[PDB]
Amino acid sequence: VSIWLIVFGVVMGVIVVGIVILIFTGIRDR
Amino acid sequence: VLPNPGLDARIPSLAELETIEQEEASSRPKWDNKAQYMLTCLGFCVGLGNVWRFPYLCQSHGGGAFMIPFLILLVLEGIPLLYLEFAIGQRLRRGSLGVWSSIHPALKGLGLASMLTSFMVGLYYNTIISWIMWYLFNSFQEPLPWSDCPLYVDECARSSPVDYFWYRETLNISTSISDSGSIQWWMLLCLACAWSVLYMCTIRGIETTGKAVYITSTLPYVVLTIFLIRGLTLKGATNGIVFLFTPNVTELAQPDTWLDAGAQVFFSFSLAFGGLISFSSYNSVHNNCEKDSVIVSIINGFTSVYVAIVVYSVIGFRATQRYDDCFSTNILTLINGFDLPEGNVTQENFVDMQQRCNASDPAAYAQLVFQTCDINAFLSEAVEGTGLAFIVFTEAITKMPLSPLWSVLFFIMLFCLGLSSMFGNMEGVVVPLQDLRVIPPKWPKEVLTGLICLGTFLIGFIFTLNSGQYWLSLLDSYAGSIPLLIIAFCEMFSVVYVYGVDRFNKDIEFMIGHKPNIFWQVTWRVVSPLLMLIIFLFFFVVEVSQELTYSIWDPGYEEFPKSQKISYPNWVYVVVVIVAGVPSLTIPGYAIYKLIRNH
Ligand SMILES: *[C@@H]1O[C@H](CO)[C@@H](O[C@@H]2O[C@H](CO)[C@@H](O)[C@H](O)[C@H]2NC(C)=O)[C@H](O)[C@H]1NC(C)=O
Ligand SMILES: *[C@@H]1O[C@H](CO)[C@@H](O)[C@H](O)[C@H]1NC(C)=O
Repeated sequence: VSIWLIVFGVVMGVIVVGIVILIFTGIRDR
Repeated sequence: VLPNPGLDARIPSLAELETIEQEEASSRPKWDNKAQYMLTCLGFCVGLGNVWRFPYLCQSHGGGAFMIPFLILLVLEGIPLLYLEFAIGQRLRRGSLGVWSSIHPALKGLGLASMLTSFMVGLYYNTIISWIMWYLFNSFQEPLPWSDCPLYVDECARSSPVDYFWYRETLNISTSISDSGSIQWWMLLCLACAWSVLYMCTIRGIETTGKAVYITSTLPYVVLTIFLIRGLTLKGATNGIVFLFTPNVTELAQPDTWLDAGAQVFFSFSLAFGGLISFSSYNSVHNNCEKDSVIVSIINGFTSVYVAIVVYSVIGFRATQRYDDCFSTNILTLINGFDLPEGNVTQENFVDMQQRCNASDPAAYAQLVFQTCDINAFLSEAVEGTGLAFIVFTEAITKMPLSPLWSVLFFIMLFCLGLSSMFGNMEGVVVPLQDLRVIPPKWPKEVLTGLICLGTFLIGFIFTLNSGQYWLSLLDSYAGSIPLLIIAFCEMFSVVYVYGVDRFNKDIEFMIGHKPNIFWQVTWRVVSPLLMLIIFLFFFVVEVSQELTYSIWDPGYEEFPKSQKISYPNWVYVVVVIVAGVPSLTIPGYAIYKLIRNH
């Protein structure tokens, strides 16, 4: 399954989760 | 000294700096610790340069002798300019475009160039990080994918699997810059991942990076250490170290030595980018920036050589392997030729046994073919740039037990180095924009950060083309040349002859409760300006002494293994003017526009 691709997927998942919460805190500033 | 009036108004007063920090608590960011500032500045200086540029120059330019110039310009210009950059940012309470515009309005070109230079360097450093994390994802296979030949490709059969995994499996490289093709999807995927990881770390700003910088500046040192204690157990490691520090005193008497030694101090210190100025402007007004510039330069001089010890330990092990393997092949040739008992012929008695065999059977011996085996030749096969990581270090790792582990640790380290450098370059592009108020003051800074990330991502599609490695070797060759030095010469000039070093040293007196020693004054007046000029004159004595010739891969034609090299098309001088003249002619260009808008 081209492990590299599986590693790409998991890494992207972590990054997207991180940026999502980051932008969330961006709107969560009250 | 130069008569600029109204300058006083452009800058805040020294009496008003005691009250400005209790009101810039809101509407300006602040470091959480001093460690968070020092680690973000060490991270900006330290990068893949000192991994595959500094160690190569340290040997190619007189070995031990090259250290003399490196340190010379390091203390004559590196430290002096660094101090000037930290102090001017902490005093005038703005980033790079802010500082130069205030020193004098026509100095706006300085910020524009610094912003243009940070955009072009960060554009190609994020393609290199794209490639690093492609090799990190492929590091989860017991037989690493650059370990064996694809069943066997004639191209791959020639040279080695590693040389095949980089130019074909990873690059799908063409044979010319005139040959562009299709976006390599996996390469684009990795480019996406690189820009995405950068946004998460720089989305908010120095605050978000402040957390990431720690690990991106810590992990590298831990891993670099783990590598030294492993490197020095691999046989032949010392051969490489000794090789790095053999002094060729004749290479000191060359105009090409002191230019590279000069250009290395400037890129290694992240000077003339502006990010450093922005980082310093967030400290307290009474922060000691004289002690900070000495500590950061001391760590940069020690890291530079410390990484060169780790690199040449691997070069020495890899060459000791090659040499031994070739010698073994030569021995097997003789034993197979004369049916000699195995173990009878040895590396020590091979020559005499060779003579005895030739004496016994000259005809048979004549048929026998023996390869040339010189450790020095293998030692002098070290590649400069990405080749050292993807072609040399990747192959030495496959000949090491726990191979995948070592590969993984090696790629997370390069990732961390590159990412810390990216924090600096991003700081250099975002802060000037806000100075221009480009972003609607409505849209949060995160919006601007994403815009910058997504805009630089779309331009980075040029390096995912089949010819994308030829573009990157050209941009890289003309991204840190004269422009960086030019910007650095005018920052020095503008603080000393336009804003006056008198105010500078006085402002220094106000912040560190004392004025700088004669050293700083002298360097900022003659030592730095004069020395930089001779580096500027060397450029048109060496760049003119060279030609626009770039190496190509070309699986077929000539000798595949041989590094086939071709010239550049006539339209490339348009690209070199864009990557050289543009970031060096906005400094006069804006200064001619502003002097004829008033008149
Ligand atoms: C350092 O390296 C240079 C380059 O190899 C040496 O210069 C050579 O000197 C010999 C002897 O005079 C000449 O035959 C070569 O033609 C020279 N090569 C070049 C490229 O000029 C130099 O002698 C070396 N010296 C030290 C101190 O190691
Ligand atoms: C890129 O890869 C494709 C196959 O996916 C191949 O047809 C093409 O020739 C390659 N281009 C270069 C220049 O290597």
